[PDB]
Amino acid sequence: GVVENLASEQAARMVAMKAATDNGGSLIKELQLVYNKARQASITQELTEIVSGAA
Amino acid sequence: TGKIVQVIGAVVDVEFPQDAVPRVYDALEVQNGNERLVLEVQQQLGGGIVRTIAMGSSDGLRRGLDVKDLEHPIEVPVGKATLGRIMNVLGEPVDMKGEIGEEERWAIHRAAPSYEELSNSQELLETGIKVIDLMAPFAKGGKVGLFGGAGVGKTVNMMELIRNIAIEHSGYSVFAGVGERTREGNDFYHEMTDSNVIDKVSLVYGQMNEPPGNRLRVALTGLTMAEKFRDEGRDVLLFVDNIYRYTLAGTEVSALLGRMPSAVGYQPTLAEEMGVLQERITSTKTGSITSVQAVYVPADDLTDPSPATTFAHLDATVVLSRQIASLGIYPAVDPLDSTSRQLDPLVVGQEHYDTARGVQSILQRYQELKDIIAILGMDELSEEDKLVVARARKIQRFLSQPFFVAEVFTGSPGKYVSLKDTIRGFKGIMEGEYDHLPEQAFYMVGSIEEAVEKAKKL
Amino acid sequence: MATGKIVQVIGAVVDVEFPQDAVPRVYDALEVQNGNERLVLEVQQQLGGGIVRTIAMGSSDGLRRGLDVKDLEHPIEVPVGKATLGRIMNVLGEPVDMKGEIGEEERWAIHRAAPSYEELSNSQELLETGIKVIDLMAPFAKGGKVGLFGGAGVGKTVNMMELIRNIAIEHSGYSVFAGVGERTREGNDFYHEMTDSNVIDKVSLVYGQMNEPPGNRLRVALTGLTMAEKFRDEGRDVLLFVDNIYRYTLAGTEVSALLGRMPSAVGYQPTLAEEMGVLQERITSTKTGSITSVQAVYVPADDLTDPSPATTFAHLDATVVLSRQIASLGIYPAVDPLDSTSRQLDPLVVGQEHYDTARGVQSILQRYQELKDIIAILGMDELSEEDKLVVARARKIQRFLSQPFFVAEVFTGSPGKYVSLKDTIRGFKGIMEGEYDHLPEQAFYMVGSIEEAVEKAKKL
Amino acid sequence: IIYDDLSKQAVAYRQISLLLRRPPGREAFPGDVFYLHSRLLERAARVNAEYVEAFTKGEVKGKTGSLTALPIIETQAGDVSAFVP
Amino acid sequence: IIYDDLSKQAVAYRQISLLLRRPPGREAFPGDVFYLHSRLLERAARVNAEYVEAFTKGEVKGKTGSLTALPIIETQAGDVSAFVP
Ligand SMILES: Nc1ncnc2c1ncn2[C@@H]1O[C@H](COP(=O)(O)OP(=O)(O)OP(=O)(O)O)[C@@H](O)[C@H]1O
Ligand SMILES: Nc1ncnc2c1ncn2[C@@H]1O[C@H](COP(=O)(O)OP(=O)(O)O)[C@@H](O)[C@H]1O
Ligand SMILES: [Mg+2]
Ligand SMILES: [Mg+2]
Repeated sequence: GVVENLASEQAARMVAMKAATDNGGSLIKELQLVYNKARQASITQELTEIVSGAA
Repeated sequence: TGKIVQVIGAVVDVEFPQDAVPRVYDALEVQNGNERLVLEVQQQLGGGIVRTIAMGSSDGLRRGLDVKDLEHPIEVPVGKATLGRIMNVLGEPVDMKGEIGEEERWAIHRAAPSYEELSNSQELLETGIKVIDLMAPFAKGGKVGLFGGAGVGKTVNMMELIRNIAIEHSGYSVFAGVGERTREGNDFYHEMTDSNVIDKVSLVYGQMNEPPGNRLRVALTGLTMAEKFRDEGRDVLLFVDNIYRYTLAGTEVSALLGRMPSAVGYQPTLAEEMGVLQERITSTKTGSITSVQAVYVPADDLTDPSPATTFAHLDATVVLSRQIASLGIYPAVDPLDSTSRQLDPLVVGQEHYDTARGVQSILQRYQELKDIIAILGMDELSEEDKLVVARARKIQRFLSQPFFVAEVFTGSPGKYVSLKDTIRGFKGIMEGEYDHLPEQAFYMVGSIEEAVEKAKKL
Repeated sequence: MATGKIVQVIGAVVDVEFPQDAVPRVYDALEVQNGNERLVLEVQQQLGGGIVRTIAMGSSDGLRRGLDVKDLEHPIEVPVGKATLGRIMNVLGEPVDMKGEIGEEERWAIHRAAPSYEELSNSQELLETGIKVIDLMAPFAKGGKVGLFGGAGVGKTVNMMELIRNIAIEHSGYSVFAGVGERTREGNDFYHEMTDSNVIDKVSLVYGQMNEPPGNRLRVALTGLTMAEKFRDEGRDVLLFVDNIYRYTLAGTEVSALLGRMPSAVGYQPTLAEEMGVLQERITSTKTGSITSVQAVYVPADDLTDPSPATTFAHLDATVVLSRQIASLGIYPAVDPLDSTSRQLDPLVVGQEHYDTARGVQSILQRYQELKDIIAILGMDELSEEDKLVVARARKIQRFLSQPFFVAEVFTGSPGKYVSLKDTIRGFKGIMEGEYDHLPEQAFYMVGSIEEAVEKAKKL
Repeated sequence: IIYDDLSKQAVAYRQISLLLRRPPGREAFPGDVFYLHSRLLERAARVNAEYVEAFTKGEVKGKTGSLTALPIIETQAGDVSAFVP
Repeated sequence: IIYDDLSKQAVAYRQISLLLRRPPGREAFPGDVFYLHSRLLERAARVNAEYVEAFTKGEVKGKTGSLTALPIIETQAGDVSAFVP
């Protein structure tokens, strides 16, 4: 019984780590949309202050 | 006696003789073909030039038109004769009924009441809505603001507040339509007339199709009527359909007035324009205005300068969010940002205060768990962290409620929940006396009873 | 006679017109009577015919149009040399300690060219601070520049005060302190500290405080540097302490906007790198004498990445970056070993003994930072035995980098410690090789010496 | 009525507005960009029979007209929280 | 002395500066906004008893005076990076 429960642990950790790896990759694809939107907005705002800063 | 000398968009410049130049905010008048156009003076430039905003369509103006100087501000019909009728920004009647039989007219530009004249009240106003007068209760004679992005329930919530407050309010009511869909205004007018409550409501509309000068000044026309009913000594309700449009119509004009842009391209005078309106919509020792204001937030960005400066002017702030509306939970109120000046142990009593802080403490702790739940899922939580998550999800669903104005959408019958009944429900969930019902039992139920009954139906 | 008139006043920027024959040169100085008070102006631009644009070296309040202005035909010149020791002066070199006139014999101009390429010197004489992390990770020369980089509230002023105690007392020579945009409270605290230490008679102080107008805050650094150049040209070895270089650049930004310069990135002036370079290049050691320099630099928001911290990094030989993370975690000094370094950390000079010890510490602490994130996911349960030794060494090394300062006994109650270079090498190599994990983690913390670290573990 | 890309109209108005040097706002559109799409779409309406009678001088009695509008907006990466959307 | 929202004071000074058409800076704040707060907060001091005797022309001897300041600033979503904070 002990040795079967140890093999059941390893198979349960395997499927848990699969789900964790997929949920991590799915969070990368959301943080990169937040980052790129903040990148573009920071360029637009700084260049508006520069162009509106002259004259 | 004066001539048009430049025409930029909605802004018109007029030249007058040096002895005859208009005061600021005086109203001018022009023949625009077969139409009459009113211009409001904004600035005096050098040399008898005066710069003005057109209160109507700017198309079809030539240079060199004769302008007539009416030597007074924009003045609007006021008082008991203004009641049950629809008006322009200029106070003209816009329903097909006849003349407004007004005895008095007031200028729409006024000073706020003196600091000596203000008055304070702790009297709770009760509402049908579980989350609002649990988390952000508000008082007779105070200001309420509904914040949200596009399409999240700002209007539906204000229309429920109109229904529920008018149950216990006897006096007159004013509705300022600033920059919202006309179709809404027509639906509301027919709702008011088909229920015969129209006899007590005064409506001012300057809807989003109208050019910038209308949208800027129509907010002030609405206040000027409510200030009359207040100075008659009554107590009054003022509902404002979207106050953001006032500051945006100021942005659309500002650059044409020749002003350097500020911050995210806003007018430099933004904080003064907002204050000079908001400070006259107040209660006083002679009478009281209770007001609900919708506040659109652009691009869901709660940190934009226009939302950010509006937060300081309000007593109760309710913050809607798209992420909760997307989960089906209506009203999509965020309990972790909605707040009130009135949520004090002394004002509401300890049991209410303690229940509200308990709900916030649990829901915040559930937010702290979402990152580990996202990466690893729930099985790696602690054995009482699983209990917090189970109570927090039940609390989230029990904040949801059926509305009588949402039967056109849900089809479900609506519910009114008394204060005593909601705090008892939330206290009981937090003590765990309901910890054996499923989550779905709490969705869209008026009172806890209805949740145990719904759990019997699964 | 006075030959020009004021034609505009817009904030701190005063425009003055002169006849087309006698227009003042750039950086010349002009004098006007503002009410009862004599005001100095400094010429920034010649623009159009006969007009010049100037900055007020004092309050602009109360100036009228049409006031007469006199052209003093020289730059601002300040008293230098032995008569300045023990005295506090402003940007104009007037006495603000209320002890009377300076009584100088010579006055020099605050604007001058840098030393020629041919005149520079190279020498690598190791100075010693007695501060573990600095002497390990960022050892100083003589004649080099030391940057202390940090955001608000991270220990720049405490570290500069401890460095003043350790270096100056042993220096046996003159020193200059420049307060650029410094808090008046801290300037009084330092002055009283120097007189109570009875060292004030070897130090000259120049103060331009935060409340002063932009012109004062801009030019004070050049006044203090001009005094240090006088002592250098006499052939001496001197310390120059500059209490924040950032507010020199920032005073230039406020000025630049109304000078009518077109803005640059992040709102900075176009000239930022030029203005910094014209200051930093004067601060060197020549064949005739040596200036040793310690500079604090404010990094806005801890960003470290905006133009003013970025430009200043190039000029310095020793760089100590103080981190909000370590300061917030409560370990002092807050010096980040992964971003702090000196060009004297060369195997040849420091000898292999010191170099291999330092690089060993640096390599462990980087390995710890990689493990530290996934440790939150894995605990230490799923980490390996190779990791468990490394983390144990890393944490105890990172405790042994802390030290109590004689300045900071006010904050801490514990006495200040001093630690010699050989001893701190012996202690870090002792955990590197001896690996005395016999001892609790707090036994390495705030003790100072290796012997006191074991004795603390012997006590607990 | 179908408007095949109101996002492309806003870009064209942004071009003309910026060539007239009008100070830009969020995402570089002018503040007039709300007023642009507002005055367009707010004409898609249904009108009562008294309006149709008064407009057509009584030639049509009791009917009610309507204009139904389906504007299209293209949005980047599905972001429903950008400005023009 | 407690200054409530010095952040509001800065916005009032920005309005004045842009209406006077002075050259704008970061976040459109005037460049000399640091000097606004700097010359206000540096009035909060403790002064030695010799300054108090010199000021009161000897009427008060041997007492130090003090002024303590507690300015309040509001940060939008906590960002210490903004220009006034
Ligand atoms: N309590 C509710 N129950 C069911 N559906 C709702 C509820 N509240 C809002 N909705 C749905 O979301 C829509 C958006 O809310 P609402 O009609 O108030 O527009 P809004 O959020 O005010 O946007 P706008 O500011 O443009 O008017 C509702 O029309 C309805 O479609
Ligand atoms: N070695 C130290 N010991 C104790 N406290 C310190 C030490 N270094 C800095 N601090 C703390 O930092 C703050 C002062 O740092 P300071 O250098 O004056 O700020 P800044 O670096 O912004 O000038 C105080 O909280 C002080 O206690
Ligand atoms: Mg709405
Ligand atoms: Mg300091």
